[PDB]
Amino acid sequence: FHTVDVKGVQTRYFDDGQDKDPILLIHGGHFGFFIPVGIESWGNVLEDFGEYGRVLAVDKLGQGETGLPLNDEDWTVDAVAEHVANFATQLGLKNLTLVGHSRGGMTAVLLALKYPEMVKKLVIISSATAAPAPPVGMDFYERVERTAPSAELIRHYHAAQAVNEGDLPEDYIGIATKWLESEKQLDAVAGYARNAEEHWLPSLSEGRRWVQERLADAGIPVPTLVVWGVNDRSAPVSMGKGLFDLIAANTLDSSLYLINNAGHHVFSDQREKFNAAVGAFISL
Amino acid sequence: FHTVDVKGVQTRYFDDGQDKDPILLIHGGHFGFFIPVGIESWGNVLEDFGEYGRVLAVDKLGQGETGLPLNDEDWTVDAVAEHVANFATQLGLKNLTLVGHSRGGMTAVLLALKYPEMVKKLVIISSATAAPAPPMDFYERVERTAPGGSAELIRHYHAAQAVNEPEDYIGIATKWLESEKQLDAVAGYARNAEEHWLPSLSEGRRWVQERLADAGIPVPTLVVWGVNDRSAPVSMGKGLFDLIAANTLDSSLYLINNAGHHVFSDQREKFNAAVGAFISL
Repeated sequence: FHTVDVKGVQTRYFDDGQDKDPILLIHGGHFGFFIPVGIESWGNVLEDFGEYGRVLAVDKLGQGETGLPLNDEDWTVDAVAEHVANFATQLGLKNLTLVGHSRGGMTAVLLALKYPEMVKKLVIISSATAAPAPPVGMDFYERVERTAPSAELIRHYHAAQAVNEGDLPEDYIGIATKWLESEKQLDAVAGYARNAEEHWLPSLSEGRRWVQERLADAGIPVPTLVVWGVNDRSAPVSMGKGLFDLIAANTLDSSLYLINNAGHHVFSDQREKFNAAVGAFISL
Repeated sequence: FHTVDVKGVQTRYFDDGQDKDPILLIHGGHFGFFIPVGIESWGNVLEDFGEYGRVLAVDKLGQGETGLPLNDEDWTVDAVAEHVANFATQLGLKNLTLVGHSRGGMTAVLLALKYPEMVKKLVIISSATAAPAPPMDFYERVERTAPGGSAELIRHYHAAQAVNEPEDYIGIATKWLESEKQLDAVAGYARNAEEHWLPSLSEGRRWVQERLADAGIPVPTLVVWGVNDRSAPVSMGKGLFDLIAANTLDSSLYLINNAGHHVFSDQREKFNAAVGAFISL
């Protein structure tokens, strides 16, 4: 991988680096989250999407191997999105296809809404931040954290959310274990404990309100695909269908793809289907 | 463009014809429907799918230029599906990708459930027949609010259906609308609907649902729907996909926004991209 200084934040990323239009992958999780998330969490997609463009993937602010925010005020969704935007600008990325999984999706949306000039296409995978609440379901992550005996924790989480499950390669287990036991993770947990109530959570609620407000106005200004696994255990499909209902309201160029026998990690559960559909979408 | 006899029935079909695995397109509507439907209604699809395989298409029983059912007891859904099946047997199609639209979808589904050995995979487009029952009738309303005719009827119908914007189809449908076969078909429907065809719909639906709740569809399935379908609401599509997903692991749903009942016409590029992707798996 590579490292670049983004506004004083040391930032790790992956680059193809083919002579094609860029595809930017934005992973899930958040700074201080009990499961460490990074570029390697994309597993095979890093390689596979090489068929459809110049793949890049960045560790988000305070995750993977990129440094934590330099300000308490930067423990916000806007600061994460801004970090990704500044990152893309530093590399001179132009005809960008944004691909966002889970919270990354949120990040992705926020970019597509705020910087249309930079974005050509938007792909949203299992992002429930702006999604309408289910009728009744939603304590998945608390349960997963509770039922864990740490490599064991990572293995356990993966097994917990998988539907067409496979076992994680030992290399990824090693990398993520290193993340989980790193000083930066400890600092990230302390930082979340310090800045959650004052900065992160309110920015989350306001982010949801503003996104939904935009979807009910002019909608997303770029072509948008929503991908969801039918058997998602942490982000129920109902939320995906509701989200897409919110999106189709004023975004004419939008689509919804639901894959059966797939969990929160759709790309991991139904690799071939995912690659085919999303690749076809990116390719037009 | 081609003609062949099927069980004593003059049947017209289209062939690509390439050295590729077959793709059988099944159009919608039914015999005696006030709007005549045929192969031409597939428009660009007929050519566009030449990339994903050997495209074949066929006018269903008592539609297009194919003949009417031989007896009145053959005005059933099963008769239509069996007609297409015997057509396939006579042509000997193996590794077959079935693509059905509207009522055609229903046909395809039956073919997928009765003859899995023949079918490689299934695509269902805007077929509400096997869908869960929803909570004035659209087509009756369209016919009621139409002017004469008959070009104005076809244009009124397509206007009533279109959301986001084939010449061959318009011309030929105008010609069919004033043909004798269409008259005979309307009379035949008027005669055999209440006794045969509608019960055939009820039973067909019941058996298909019951089959989905058992072992599900035996082949990989894609459901395609237009969000702004006037004739068959998206809720029916999502319901049908629920029923399918219950026991069909390899199943998928694709919802295209800014698209109505004729999805392939309203959003050609997206449709071709997704369905083509599915077929190339």
